Amino acid sequence: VTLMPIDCELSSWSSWTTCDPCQKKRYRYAYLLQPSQFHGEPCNFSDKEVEDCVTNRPCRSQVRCEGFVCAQTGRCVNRRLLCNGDNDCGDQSDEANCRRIYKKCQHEMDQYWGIGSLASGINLFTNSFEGPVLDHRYYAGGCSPHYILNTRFRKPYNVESYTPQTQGKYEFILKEYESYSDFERNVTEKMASKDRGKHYIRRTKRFSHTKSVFLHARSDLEVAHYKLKPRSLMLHYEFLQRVKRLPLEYSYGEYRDLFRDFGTHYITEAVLGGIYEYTLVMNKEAMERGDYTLNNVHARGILNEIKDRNKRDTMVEDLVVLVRGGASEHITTLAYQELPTADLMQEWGDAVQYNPAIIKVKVEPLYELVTATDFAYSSTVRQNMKQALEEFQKEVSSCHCAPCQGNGVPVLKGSRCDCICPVGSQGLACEVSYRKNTPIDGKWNCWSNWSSCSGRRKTRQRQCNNPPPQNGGSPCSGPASETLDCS
Amino acid sequence: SSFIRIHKVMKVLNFTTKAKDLHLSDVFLKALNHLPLEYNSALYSRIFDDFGTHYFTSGSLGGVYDLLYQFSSEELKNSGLTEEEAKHCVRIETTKVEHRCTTNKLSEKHEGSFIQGAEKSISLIRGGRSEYGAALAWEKGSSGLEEKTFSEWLESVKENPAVIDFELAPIVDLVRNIPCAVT
Amino acid sequence: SSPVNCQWDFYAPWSECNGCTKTQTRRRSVAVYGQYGGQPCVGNAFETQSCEPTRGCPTEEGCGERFRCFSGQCISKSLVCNGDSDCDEDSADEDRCEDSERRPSCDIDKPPPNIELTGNGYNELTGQFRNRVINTKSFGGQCRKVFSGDGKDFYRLSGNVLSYTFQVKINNDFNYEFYNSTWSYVKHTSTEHTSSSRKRRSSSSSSRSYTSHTNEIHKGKSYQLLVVENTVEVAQFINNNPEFLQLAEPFWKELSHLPSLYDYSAYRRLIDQYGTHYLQSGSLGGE
Amino acid sequence: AASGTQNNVLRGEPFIRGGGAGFISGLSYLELDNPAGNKRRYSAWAESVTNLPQVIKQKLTPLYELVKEVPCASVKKLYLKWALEEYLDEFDPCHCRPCQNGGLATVEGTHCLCHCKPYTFGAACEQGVLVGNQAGGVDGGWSCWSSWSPCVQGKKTRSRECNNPPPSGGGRSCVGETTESTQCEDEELEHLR
Amino acid sequence: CFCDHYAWTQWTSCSKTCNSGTQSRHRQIVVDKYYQENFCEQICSKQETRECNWQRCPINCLLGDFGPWSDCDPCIEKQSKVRSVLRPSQFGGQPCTAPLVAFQPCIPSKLCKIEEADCKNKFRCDSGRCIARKLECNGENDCGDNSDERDCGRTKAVCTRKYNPIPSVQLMGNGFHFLAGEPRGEVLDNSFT
Ligand SMILES: *[C@@H]1O[C@H](CO)[C@@H](O)[C@H](O)[C@@H]1O
Ligand SMILES: *[C@H]1O[C@H](CO)[C@@H](O)[C@H](O)[C@@H]1O
Ligand SMILES: *[C@H]1O[C@H](CO)[C@@H](O)[C@H](O)[C@@H]1O
Ligand SMILES: *[C@@H]1O[C@@H](C)[C@@H](O)[C@@H](O)[C@@H]1O
Ligand SMILES: [Ca+2]
Repeated sequence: VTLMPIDCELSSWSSWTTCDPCQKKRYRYAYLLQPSQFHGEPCNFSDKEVEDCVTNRPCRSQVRCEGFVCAQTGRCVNRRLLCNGDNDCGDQSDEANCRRIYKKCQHEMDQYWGIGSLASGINLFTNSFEGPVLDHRYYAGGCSPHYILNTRFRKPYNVESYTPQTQGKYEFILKEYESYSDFERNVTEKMASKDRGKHYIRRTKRFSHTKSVFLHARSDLEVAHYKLKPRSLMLHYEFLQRVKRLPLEYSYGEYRDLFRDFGTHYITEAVLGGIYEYTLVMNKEAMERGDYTLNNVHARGILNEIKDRNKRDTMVEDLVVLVRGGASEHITTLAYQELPTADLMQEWGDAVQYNPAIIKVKVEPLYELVTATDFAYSSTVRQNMKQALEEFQKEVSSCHCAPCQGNGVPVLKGSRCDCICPVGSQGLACEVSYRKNTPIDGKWNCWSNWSSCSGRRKTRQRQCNNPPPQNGGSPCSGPASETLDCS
Repeated sequence: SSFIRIHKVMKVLNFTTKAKDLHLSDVFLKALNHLPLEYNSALYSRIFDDFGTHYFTSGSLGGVYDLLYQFSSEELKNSGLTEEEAKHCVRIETTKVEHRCTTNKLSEKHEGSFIQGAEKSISLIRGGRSEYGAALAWEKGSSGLEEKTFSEWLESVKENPAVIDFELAPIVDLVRNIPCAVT
Repeated sequence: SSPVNCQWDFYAPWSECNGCTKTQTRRRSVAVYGQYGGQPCVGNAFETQSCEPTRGCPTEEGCGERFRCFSGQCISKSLVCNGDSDCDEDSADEDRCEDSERRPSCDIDKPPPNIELTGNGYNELTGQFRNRVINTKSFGGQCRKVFSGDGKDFYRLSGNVLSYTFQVKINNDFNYEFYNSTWSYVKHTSTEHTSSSRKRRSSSSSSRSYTSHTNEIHKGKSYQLLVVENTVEVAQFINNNPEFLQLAEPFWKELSHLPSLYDYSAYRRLIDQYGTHYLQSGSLGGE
Repeated sequence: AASGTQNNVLRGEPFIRGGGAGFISGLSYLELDNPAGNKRRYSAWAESVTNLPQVIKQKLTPLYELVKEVPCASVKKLYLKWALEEYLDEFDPCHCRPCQNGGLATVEGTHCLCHCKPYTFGAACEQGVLVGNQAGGVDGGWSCWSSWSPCVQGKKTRSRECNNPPPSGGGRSCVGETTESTQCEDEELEHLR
Repeated sequence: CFCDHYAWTQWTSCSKTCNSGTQSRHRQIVVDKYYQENFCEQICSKQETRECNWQRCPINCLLGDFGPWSDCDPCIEKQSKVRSVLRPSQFGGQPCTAPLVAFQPCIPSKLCKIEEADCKNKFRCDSGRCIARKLECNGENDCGDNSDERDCGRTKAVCTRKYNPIPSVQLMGNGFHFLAGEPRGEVLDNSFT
C-alpha cells in the first residue's frame, strides 16, 4: 500500500470571549486544519472549551408568556390548550388539575407516515438528518380529519399540508454492442527436379470478439407532498433550549455545536416516496492467434514444423442497486442481483407509502426559526448564526480530504474522512483492484478566501484530485472562480 | 391494411325533472341571494360562468364507447442467382509447337427482405367505473368488441352513468321563492 | 454553442419605506441570464436596509359580531360548536362546549378522495402545482352528501364547491410502428490458364487459378411505441368564484403580512410558495 | 478477412400520475415482452386512481383574485397583480436563446435549462436523435417584450420582435400578437387613496 | 427489389406552417444491373409523400379596451368594468390572458331596497330557505343546515330501510352552459327527499 495515515490537527485555541451577560459563561474554540484519514489518530479532542464568570452586565432574557408556562419544558402554551385531553407542553403539564377534559378528536387518528422525520433539521452540506427542531407531536386545537385511502389522520400544527401526490417514472435502457473480426492467411509452395526438391506451408489466424451490455432501470416513485407553515412554528424542546444557551457575543464554537446536533437548515417543502435504481455494466472479450508452418528441403534433406495456438477470454461485470423507502423484505428482495418481478415492485411501492424517503427538498437556513416570540436578543443570535453558517460550510464541506485512489469519493464524516469506494476496488484508499485503469473524476480543492473589496474574488484549481489520471473522466462541474459585491 | 371503427351509445337510465316547485342547490341559492337588486352586467354574467345557462328537463344517462383500430403491413422479398463463363483455346505450330487455353467465370447471389408495419388505436369511454372502463379502453381493438370486457363495462355503466342526450329549459325559470325574485 | 455565464444588472431605485418593519428594499435585475451550462448568478436579486417610514404600518380590523378564530380569521357564530372544525388550521369554534350542546352536524365525516389537491395553487411557467390556497373542506354547517359510484361510497362536500362529480371518462391512444430490413449478397470470381510447348528436344508447361469471393449481410430493425392514456374519476370539480371561496389559514396569514407597498421581494415569496393562479375548475384522475 | 457488428438499443420510459403507489410501481415496471403494459396490472391501477387521483386538466384564475378579508386588501390585490406581471417577466422563457431539436427552455431562477425531446441530449439539445412525427425546420421563438411605453394618450404600448430564433428552414412562426396596449394606473392611485 | 438499397433521405421542410401542408422524400436511385433485373422500376416507390402541419393556423385573442366604471351597487359596495372579445382565440393561438371583467371598491350613493322572506306558514331554515312545514322534525335533514331538526321530540316516520340514491342523480341537477357545451354548477338539489 502507498499510504501514509494522516492525523487530525485542530488549530491553536481562539482567544476567550469576554463573559456573556446572560449565560454567565465564556467560550473558546479551534478550527479543524486537517481531517483524520487513512487510519491516522482519531483526534476529536474537545473542539470547544467553556468556563464560568462573575457578571458585571445587565440581562433581559425573560420573554414573557400571556399563555401558561409548562413546568418541566418552559414552553408557553396558549391558555385554550389546557384541559383539551392532550399533551401540548411536551411533558403533560398543561393537563394537570383539570376539573373536566374537553376532547376535540371525536375519533381515533394516525400521524401521517414518517411526519416526525421532517421535524428534524438537515446538515445540507452532507444531506444528513440531525436532531429535532420542530414539534410534530404538537397539534394546538387540531382534530380536523384528513384521509389518505380510508385511514384518518390528525394534521400537526406546524404542517401546512401533507397530501398524497402520487407519481411514478420508470426509465429503462438496455444498450448492447457486439463486434467480431476474423483474419486468415494460408500459403503452400513446392519444387522438384530429376536431384532436388522443396515443400513449404504457412497457415494462420487472428481473431477477436467483443461484447458490451449497459442496462439501467430507475423508478422514481412519489407518494406524498409535504409543506411546512411559513410562520409561527412550535419548536422542539431540545432545540429551543440549546438556542437559549447560545452566547450573545460571537464564539464560533457554541454555534457550531448547534449545527453538529440539529443541522444547518430545516425542511420547508418536500417530495416523499422511493427510488429504485438498478444499473448493470458488462464487457466481454475473446481473442486468438494461430500460426502453423512446415519447411521441407531435399538434394540429403531436412524438415522443420511449428504450431503456435493462443486463446484469451475475459468478462468484467459491475452491478449497482440502490433502493430508498419501503419495508425490509421488499428492500432486500429488490437489493438482490436479479431484476425484479412486477409483484415485488408492487409490494415495494405499497411499502414506500408507509416509510418514504425524501426525493426533493426546499430548505430554509435554521436561524429563520430564531424568532423574538421564543428568544430574547434574537437579532444578535440570528446575525451570529448567519456568520457561523458561512464559516461552518467552509469546515464541513468534504474538500479538505486527501484524494482517494480508484475513483473513491472522500466524505468528511466527522473530524475523520472515509473514502467511499466504487464497485470493483477495496482497502481504505480504494487501492485494491485487479484493473489496469479506471476513470478518475476531477475533485475540487477548497475555495480560497474572499480577497480585497469593490467586488471580492474566490478561486478553485481542480487540483485535489487532478481530473486526467488513468484515462480520466469529467473535470469538475462548478464555477472555477467567483465574485460578489461588498455592497 | 385493415381498419375498424366502432361507436356504441348505451342508455341505462332516462329521467324527467318536474315543471314546478323545484328545490334548488344550496350554493346556487346563495349566489341568487347575493346578486344586486339593480342590474349589473358583470355580476349577473358571473352566474353563467359558475352555474351555466340552462337545466336538464329530461335526458338519457348513458355509457359511450368509441374505438378506432388501424393496421398497415408491407412486405418486400428478393432473391437472385447468376453465372457467367467464357473460354478461349488456341494452337500454333511450324519443329515448334504451342497449345494454350484460358477461362474466366463469375457467379453472384442476392437475397433481401423488408417488412414494415404500423398499428394505431384510439378509444374513448364515458360512464362506468374506472377498473372496467380501463379494461375496455385498453383493448387494442384488433377483433372489435370483446363481449366479456364490454359486458363488464356495461354493468359498470348501470352503477355510474354519464350524460348522452338532454332537453333544456333556461336557468332563469328556476329563480323562484328567493327574496326579490321577480326583479 | 458556448456556455454563457450569468450577469447581474446595476441595483434599481428603492421601494417606498415599510411602516411595520421600518425598512426599504431595492431590486437588481439579471442583465444576462446564464445559458448552455454557464455559471448561475451568485448572491441575491435584492437588498434591504433600515429606514424611518412616512407611511405607517396598517392595523387589523376586528371580527365584530363574527366569531374570531385564533388565526385572525372570522367565522359565523352559527359555526361555533357545530361539531365540525369550521375554523381552518387549529379549531377554536369547537373549544370547551357541552356534550348536550354539541350535535351531529352530518351522518359522515369523509371528503372525496383527494379534494385537498383541488385547492392548491398553480404556477403557469413551471406547470407545477403549489401549496394550499383554498380551504376545500369548509362544511358551512351543511350535510352535503354525494353517493359517488366510481368508488361505491358516500362522501361529504364543502358548502363552497359549485359542483363535484364522479362520471368517468377514459381516453386511450396507441401508436406502434416497426420495420425490419435484411440484405444478403454473395459474389464469386474465377480466372484460369494453361499453356504447353515443344521445340527441337525441349518442352515446357504452365497453369493457373485465381479466385475471389465476397459476402455481405446487413440488418436494421426499428420499433417505436407510444401510448397516451388518461382516466378521469372526478370528471369535474368546479370551485366557486372568489367571493364565496374560503382561504387557507397560512395563505391568509401570509397575505396579512404583505407589506402594503410594492416591495417585490415580499410578493415573490408568496408566488414561490402559492403559485401564479388558482384552479377554477378541472378533472381529477390519472395519466 | 471477415467482420461483423451488432448494436441493439432498447429504451422505455413509462410515466404514471395518480393511483396507489404499489399499482404505480407495478404498472410502470416495463415488461420487454409487452411494453404497453399488462391488462390486469393496468386495470388495477385504474381501480386505485378512483381513490388516489391527481388534477390532470384545469382552468386557471389569477392568484390576485383571492386577496380578500385582510387589511389593505384592495391595494394588496393590485400589488400582487403587478408582482405577477414582474414574476412572469422574470421567468418567461423569452430570456433563453432557444434550444436545438425542438426543446423548450425554462428559467431556473437566473439560468436557462433545455427540456430536450426524446433521445436527443446535451446542454443545447445538439446530441442524439429525435423520435416520432416532425415538421422540420426551426420554429420561431419570441424575444422578450420591449419596455412599456409611458401612457401616451392614456394607454401604454409594447412590441416583441419574433427573432429568437427567427423562424427558419420552414419552421412555424412565433404565435401571438406582435404588439400590445393597455389602460394606465391612475385608477389605483386616485381611487384606492 | 430490396428498395432499402437506396437512401433514407431526409424529408423536405413542410410546404405550409399550418392548415395541412405535405412533405416528401425521394430515393437516391442509381440505375444499374441490380435496378434493372430486380424489378425495382415496377414495385418500389420512388418518392413518399405525407401530411404535415395539419393543425389549423392559430388564431390569437383580441380584447377591446374597457368601458366606463358602472353605476355603483349599494348592497355590494363595488363598481364593475367590462370589456368584449373582438375575436376569441382558437387553433392554439395566444389566450386572452388578461381579465375580461374588473372590479373596484366604491363609496355607494343609494340605500338597499331588499326585503325579508316573511314566508307565511312555511319553515325558515337557518340559511333562509323557506321549506315546507311538513318537513319540520321529519327526521331527515331537509334544510341542509339540519335546522329543521335542531330540537325535536319523537320525529315523524322516515322511510324504513336505508336506500341509496339513483346512479349519477346529481348530474340531472347540474346546470348546462349551452355556448361552452358543458355542465357548470349544481343548480337543483338531487339529494332532497
Ligand atoms: C483568554 O485566553 C488567554 C490565553 O492566554 C487566557 O490566558 C485568558 O484566560 C484569556 O481570558
Ligand atoms: C469571506 O467571508 C468572510 C468575510 O470575512 C470570511 O469567512 C472570509 O474572509 C471569507 O473569505
Ligand atoms: C411579456 O408578457 C409576459 C406576461 O404577459 C411577461 O411576463 C414576459 O416577460 C414578457 O415581457
Ligand atoms: C405560417 O405561419 C403563419 C403565422 C404565417 O407566417 C403563414 O406563413 C403561415 O400560416
Ligand atoms: Ca393540552
